[PDB]
Amino acid sequence: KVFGRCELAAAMKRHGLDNYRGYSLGNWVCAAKFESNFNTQATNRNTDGSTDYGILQINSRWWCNDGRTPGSRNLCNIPCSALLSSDITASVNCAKKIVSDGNGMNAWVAWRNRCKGTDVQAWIRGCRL
Ligand SMILES: [Cl-]
Ligand code: NA
Repeated sequence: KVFGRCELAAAMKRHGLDNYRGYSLGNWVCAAKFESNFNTQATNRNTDGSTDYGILQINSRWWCNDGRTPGSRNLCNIPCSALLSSDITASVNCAKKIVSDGNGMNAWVAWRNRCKGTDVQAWIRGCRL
């Protein structure tokens, strides 16, 4: 599913992301934009052989099991395929564990490089939340 901006804001807000560990909804929408372009089916192979999955490009190195990341944990206790669903519960519940791990949203390289310190509220402008 390729989500609309405001649709994904609504979904993330309903799944408790809004101000989750102090991160405003627009931070999350900004991260999803540059990670996946709002596409739940996005996958990207990392040089190390891990893969990033779904709207927030959650990495098989740590967070989900894809059966082909040697030496990897599944800290979210899910198959990585669950992170490509139209329904973002699995992605959102895993992102909560991630952002609580103590680097906050720095865990998302695209959030650190492209969203951090920017007017992120522009990502939720004109959305009925
Ligand atoms: Cl933080
Ligand atoms: Na894994």
